[PDB]
Amino acid sequence: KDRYNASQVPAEWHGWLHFITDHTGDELLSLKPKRYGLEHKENFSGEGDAYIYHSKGHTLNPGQKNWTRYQSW
Amino acid sequence: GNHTAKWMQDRSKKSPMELISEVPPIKVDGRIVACEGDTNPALGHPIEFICLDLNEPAICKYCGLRYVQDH
Amino acid sequence: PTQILPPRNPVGGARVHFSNPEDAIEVFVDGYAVKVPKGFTVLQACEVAGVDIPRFCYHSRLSIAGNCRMCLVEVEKSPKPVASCAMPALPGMKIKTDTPIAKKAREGVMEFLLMNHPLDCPICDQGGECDLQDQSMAFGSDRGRFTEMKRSVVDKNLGPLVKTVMTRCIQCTRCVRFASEVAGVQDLGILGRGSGEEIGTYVEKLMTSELSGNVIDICPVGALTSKPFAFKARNWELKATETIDVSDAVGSNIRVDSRGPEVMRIIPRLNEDINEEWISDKTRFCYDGLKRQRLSDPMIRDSDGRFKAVSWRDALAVVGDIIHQVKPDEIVGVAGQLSDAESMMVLKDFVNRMGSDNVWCEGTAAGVDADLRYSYLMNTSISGLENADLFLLIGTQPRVEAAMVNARICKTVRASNAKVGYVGPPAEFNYDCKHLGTGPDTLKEIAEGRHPFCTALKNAKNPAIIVGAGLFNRTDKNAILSSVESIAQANNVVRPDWNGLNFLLQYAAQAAALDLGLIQQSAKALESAKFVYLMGADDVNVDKIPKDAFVVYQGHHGDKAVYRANVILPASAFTEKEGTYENTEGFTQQTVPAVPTVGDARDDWKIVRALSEVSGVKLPYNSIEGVRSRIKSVAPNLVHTDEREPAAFGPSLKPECKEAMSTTPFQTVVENFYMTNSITRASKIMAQCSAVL
Amino acid sequence: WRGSISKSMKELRILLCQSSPASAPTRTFVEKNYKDLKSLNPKLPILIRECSGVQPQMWARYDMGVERCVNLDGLTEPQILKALENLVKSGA
Amino acid sequence: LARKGTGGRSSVSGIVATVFGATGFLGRYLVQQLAKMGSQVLVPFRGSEDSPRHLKLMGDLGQVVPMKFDPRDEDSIKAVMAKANVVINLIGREYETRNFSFEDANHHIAEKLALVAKEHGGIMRYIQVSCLGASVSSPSRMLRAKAAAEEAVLNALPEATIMRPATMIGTEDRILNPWSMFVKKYGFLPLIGGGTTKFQPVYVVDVAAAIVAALKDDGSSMGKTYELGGPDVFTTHELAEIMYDMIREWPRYVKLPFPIAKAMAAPRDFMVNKVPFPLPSPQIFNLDQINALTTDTLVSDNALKFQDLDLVPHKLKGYPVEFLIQYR
Amino acid sequence: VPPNSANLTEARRRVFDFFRAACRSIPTIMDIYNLQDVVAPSQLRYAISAQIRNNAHITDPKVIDLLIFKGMEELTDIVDHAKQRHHIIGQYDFLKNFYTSNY
Amino acid sequence: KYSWETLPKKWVKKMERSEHGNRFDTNTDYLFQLLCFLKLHTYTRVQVLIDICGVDYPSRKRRFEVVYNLLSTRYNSRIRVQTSADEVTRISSVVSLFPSAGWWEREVWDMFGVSFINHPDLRRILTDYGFEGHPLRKDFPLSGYVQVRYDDPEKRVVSEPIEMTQEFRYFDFASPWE
Amino acid sequence: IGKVSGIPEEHLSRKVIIYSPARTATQSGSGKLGKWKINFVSTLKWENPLMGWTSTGDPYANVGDSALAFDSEEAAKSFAERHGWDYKVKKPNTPLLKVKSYSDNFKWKGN
Ligand SMILES: NC(=O)C1=CN([C@@H]2O[C@H](COP(=O)(O)OP(=O)(O)OC[C@H]3O[C@@H](n4cnc5c(N)ncnc54)[C@H](OP(=O)(O)O)[C@@H]3O)[C@@H](O)[C@H]2O)C=CC1
Ligand code: SF4
Ligand code: SF4
Ligand code: FES
Ligand SMILES: [Zn+2]
Repeated sequence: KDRYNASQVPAEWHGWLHFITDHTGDELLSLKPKRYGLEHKENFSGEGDAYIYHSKGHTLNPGQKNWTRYQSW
Repeated sequence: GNHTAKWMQDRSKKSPMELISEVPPIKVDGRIVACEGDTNPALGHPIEFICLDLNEPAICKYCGLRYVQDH
Repeated sequence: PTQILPPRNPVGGARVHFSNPEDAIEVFVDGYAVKVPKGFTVLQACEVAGVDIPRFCYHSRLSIAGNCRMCLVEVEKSPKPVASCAMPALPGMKIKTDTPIAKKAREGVMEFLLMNHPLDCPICDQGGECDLQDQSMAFGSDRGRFTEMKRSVVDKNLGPLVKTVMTRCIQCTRCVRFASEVAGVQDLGILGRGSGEEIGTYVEKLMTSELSGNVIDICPVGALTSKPFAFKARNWELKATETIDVSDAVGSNIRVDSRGPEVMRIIPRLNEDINEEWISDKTRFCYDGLKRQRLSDPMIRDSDGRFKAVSWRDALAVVGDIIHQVKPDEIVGVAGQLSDAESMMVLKDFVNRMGSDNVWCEGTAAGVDADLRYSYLMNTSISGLENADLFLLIGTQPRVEAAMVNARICKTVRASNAKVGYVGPPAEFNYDCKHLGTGPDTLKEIAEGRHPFCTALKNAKNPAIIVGAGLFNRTDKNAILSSVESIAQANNVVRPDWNGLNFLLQYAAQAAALDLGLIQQSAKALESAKFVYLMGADDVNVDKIPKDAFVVYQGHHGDKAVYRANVILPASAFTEKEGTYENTEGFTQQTVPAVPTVGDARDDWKIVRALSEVSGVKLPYNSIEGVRSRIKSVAPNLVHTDEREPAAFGPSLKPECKEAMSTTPFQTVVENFYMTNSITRASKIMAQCSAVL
Repeated sequence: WRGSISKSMKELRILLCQSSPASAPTRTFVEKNYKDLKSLNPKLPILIRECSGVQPQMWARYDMGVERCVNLDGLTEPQILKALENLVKSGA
Repeated sequence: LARKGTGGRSSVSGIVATVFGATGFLGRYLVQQLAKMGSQVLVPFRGSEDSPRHLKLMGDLGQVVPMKFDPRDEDSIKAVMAKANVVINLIGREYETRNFSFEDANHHIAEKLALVAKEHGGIMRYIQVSCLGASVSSPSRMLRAKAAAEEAVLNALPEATIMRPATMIGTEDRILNPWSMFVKKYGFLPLIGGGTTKFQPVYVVDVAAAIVAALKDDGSSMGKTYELGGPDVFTTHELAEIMYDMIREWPRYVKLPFPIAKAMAAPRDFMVNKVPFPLPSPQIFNLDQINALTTDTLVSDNALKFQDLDLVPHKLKGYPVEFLIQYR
Repeated sequence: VPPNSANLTEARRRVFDFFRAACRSIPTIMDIYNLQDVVAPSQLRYAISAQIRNNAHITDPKVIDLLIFKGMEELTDIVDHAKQRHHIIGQYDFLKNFYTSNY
Repeated sequence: KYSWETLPKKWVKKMERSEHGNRFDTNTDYLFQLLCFLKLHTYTRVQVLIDICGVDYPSRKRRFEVVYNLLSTRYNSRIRVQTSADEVTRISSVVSLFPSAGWWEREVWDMFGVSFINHPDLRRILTDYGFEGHPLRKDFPLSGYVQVRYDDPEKRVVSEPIEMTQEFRYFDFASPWE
Repeated sequence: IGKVSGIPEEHLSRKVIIYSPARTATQSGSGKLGKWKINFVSTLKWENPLMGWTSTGDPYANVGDSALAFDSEEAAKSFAERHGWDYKVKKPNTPLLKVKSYSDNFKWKGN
């Protein structure tokens, strides 16, 4: 009731709730893929690092990759 | 893997390469298979006809699924 | 009514070669007369008329085939659409390339080709650059009626170069002809009949032949694709530069297809005078070198033994100080085999004004005769070898070194039945080689007319005698060359209109070096010498340089010279710079910079000129055009780019001779051909091509 | 014909040109002189270089990398040889 | 360093800096130099996330990464200096705050960043920024602390450059912007000590250009305490003469003897006493800034000046003071 | 304005016209953008003359017409407060390059 | 077409088309005179300058091609008078005939650089104020020369430095066989 | 016409190469030949360190290839000389249509 925001509605229901479909999330839950299915993430935008998303060079991302195509000697 | 270590930094969810190398190869009858995709020929990849003359499983390039002759 | 018809020039600016202006056959291509020489197929009689007839298996360099019927133009009075590729133009023939029968024939065939063909276009490496896709999207029908089980074919293992997906392959037979004829190895085959036709080696047999990576450009379909360029890029991303190549001294033309800062794919490009449309597998797959083990920061040696990536000011300062505190005659300027003309000119002008004359290219051994330019050129053009009647490859193993010279030799052995003689070490040749002898003794046997092949060399109208610069290393180089020129004068080889005497080289810089007079006077240089200045030379024997020599390796990769180098100076590669190169036939190409230099590297000539100004010697020029003017001063041959400058001086000026050594037969100059230079040695593709032997 | 070239100069570069109307005296000079010159100086880099239109010059590298340029724009064979003699003399 | 670019704003300079005092008047010019010559900047901020917002621009998409850190808590300073090779230190205060004392904000931090950078072996250049004339036995406790900071950053970490900028002028500065908005007390300017002070201000852009110039330099400028003085050795009264040229006002100065000022700044010096209320940051009358104002030691001696950075400062008339036009 | 430059003479005449215009307009330039203290009228005249002389080797009349038009555009956008002022104040060997880049 | 019979032959000088909209590729000198015709004429009444499309052909000698469209609200027809003027050829302006040509010609000069004769207020309309260079040419790179603008210590000001961005990726889709 | 063109000064001392792009060796089709293109070398392309993509700094990065293609070396040279570039025209290497026929595959090797 506090700290709510949009995008907390999982994908099983985000269809039924925007009127795109007529399948309640209790019906699309038999269609979510078991092998690669992932739970929702609430869009942690700004709520601290390691919750926010980071590219692979941001220097905040653990494991900042180097893009230099040439492999130095 | 190493290729999959370039785009995935999670390293806790199984790498797609393993997710496809752990699915068993699909037995079939003839010498050519379809592998239209998942099940629906319109929600899968362009149909890729695979040859099963060899003994080892012949992977479908688009989906990674593997087919064997099953004689 | 005073119309303005289009010019109707040939299809690609194709020079039409009349054998004589009398036999010009006049045929009508869509009611527009064109004069084609006698013997032109209808397809060529249309390519003279600007009409581009869709062809799948007809390659101009390769033989003519009917393995598919994509051309099928309708000539006037034939009952069926004639395949344009094989129908010879008869005088008066009326070719209608766009009549409804021709277009229906083209649509018919492009439906058959796309019938058993798999939908691999998204996963096909040649998806954008595809003859099948671009002929279906231009001449083939918009829809396909075949809704059944396409045939599929397993993927043959053709080595670590050609990734093979024979299901895509349309069995046009172009590659099985290329390997039999141009590559001359005869490994590929059209096994089976019917739709079950499968192209490839019947037994698992890696395409051991070099020059067999060009089958991918030969292939009109993705099937045969570069395995090194596995999927890394697409036909549209690649920005193309019309660079040249520096691996081997043939100086083959090239397109460095780069995506951003790295070289994704190195593909050939038409240059009929050096490499028609083919490049050696040393050049196609050396691009992987340019991104591995690159030197990117100037590292000097600390007080321990490991390097320290100092800036350019500090490295140039230390090198300048150490040349100031050394005797002048102890400076040597070994220049790498990949160095361009400019940086070799700057190296010469630097180590000269420093009071030394010990600059020389990496490959040229002691006492080379770089005075007369015929003495280190392929006087007969690399195209000229097509008119040769008999070849005498003196050592030279041209399949290994200068692979496109051997491609021309094989093409001109197949087309005109020339016979070659081989006096060298036992080697494997694409064509019939007729090995004569192993050592120089059989060279005397020919010089004295006492050989069963001297009678051949005499009678031949246009003979050629290729003498590889790999035998300049031998101590009796003057004796060998004197016997060579004796064979020339005896068999009328070098005559005013043929000049069949030609020496090929194995290092790209070697021709430009010997042109700028970069001659190693003798030994006692590189020994008792204390400022060895390797300019990208890795094949220089670092066991010769004295332990106290302050080697300064201005390379770009470093294999063994870098470990000895008391200070490194990272230079640019051959794609990152713009260097004027000279191939063996004297043609003077000029690379065009494709990718940015890696790290803090600089141009070869920039590094040498900056080292000059840091080390006090004021050197006149300060730009690339300035040093090209200096080249015009020292050797104007290397300024008239893209123009071969023949040497107008025969061997009748070489003073005299000596005795040739009986022992020490001709030695294999290039052992690998897959690790001949630094770019090729640090590559991840050339290494692992060792399995291809 | 000079003999003392290998001990005075460092190299001699003759920029004759292949088939120009001019620079033909330079070609005649080389054709008639180079055999004997090199047989007399078996190690000097007497550089002969061709072109398409470059004026026929005769360069010369002395000890410390200096360079005299003698233009054989119209000099005949003995004139060219006298120019080379002056070049050899101006280095020793 | 490992520079792969042409100019900046998308180039790389191998300088992944952590400008500790970036969310400050000197910091915004230094961060803009470091991130307009194309180099990463790990701006660490102390409190409100709105502090370094004006620094998310002036750097191209991660060239400026504002990070949160507590000044007294390490293992967070080590996290800010995790991926870094340059560490500039602009953390300094001219006024004692009830929570952070003069040493705990000028000396006991610079020493702490010095130590936690020493530990994080890899900080190639560590610049330490302290006021000019910050030598021990200086009256202002801010300068004694800033001198101890230099002595502890050089000891605990040698080859660490030390800029000594004198009072820096520029937009949003602490030297001219308090005088204006006090000229808004009807032209009444209270130049303290009678303007006998001799101090050499400097356009903050040029202090930043020097702080970056000791980064782009070679191995030199390491352990060498520069003195970023500037041109035109001024006096407080004379500098005020130039303000009134920009802001259209009539010079109406007054002289204040130092006892009168130190008595007028006797309040706001009970900072450690008035616990349940923070005081409003003494702008013009600062007992410590006044102790510094007394002795005119704020002049560049024979120590290293801008000349030893191939750099010449801008003047203090014209544009380098044209931020005053917004007061007309 | 029609290109009466059927010859270099008319073009040069209108070059001098534009030069007189810019010179006689320098007062408003110095006023609107406040350069009467940083720059001297001699220096602004110097800069305008160095502009008109930097592009003096134009044997083409129409190119001179177009150059004068670009100059009149620049002036008219400087006279009025169309462009700012921090550019007007700005509008008014091999080794040292080698050390920086490769180009 | 009636318009070609009455029109003086010299005015339709170079070209004339007969589909996809008819055009009279005329000469720059006879242009505003040709635009005077087709308007204020009883059987050809256009009155409406729809558009003035600068078109840049770099491989021509007269680079640009100022394509004047023209609608004829009376006879319900549309004619496209064209011209050809290179970078330094002032072309006649038709703002006097169709006053809508004012802004269209300002845009043609701004984008391309085809200055217009006796056009009052011929001033860059679209591009930035201090813009140097003409964008819709061919040789003008897409990303512009100096057209990045960022804020800086020169507060309240956005500078105009040299430009640097993710490189525009030009894709060579064009296939052989046309 | 270089100065009136608004191009900055530093990009009119550029050295270009007026080539004609050779045929893509992979596909045997001449439908992209005869389109002469100025080639502003534009080699300087680093890798923007945040993401994996590249990042040019030269304005003339793409326009050499994209949208600036003439139809003849004379027009391309006239263009690169108006704007004052230092063009070095690299001639296109064209193929010899050597006479060839089918009946040459079945040649008789005498005996
Ligand atoms: N201003 C001047 O005229 C002069 C200043 N200097 C020196 O220049 C440097 C920067 O100057 P300037 O930016 O104007 O100074 P400020 O007083 O505006 O402070 C600048 C930065 O210091 C940080 N800071 C100060 N004290 C602390 C603390 N206790 N804990 C954490 N962060 C702190 C601020 O964080 P936050 O913003 O969150 O408070 C801000 O990021 C300082 O060393 C200063 O003494 C040199 C010459 C004179
Ligand atoms: S060759 Fe490849 S890209 Fe071309 S049509 Fe066949 S599958 Fe598609
Ligand atoms: S593999 Fe390629 S070249 Fe060979 S027949 Fe098949 S399509 Fe033709
Ligand atoms: S290519 Fe000529 S018909 Fe097959
Ligand atoms: Zn599949």
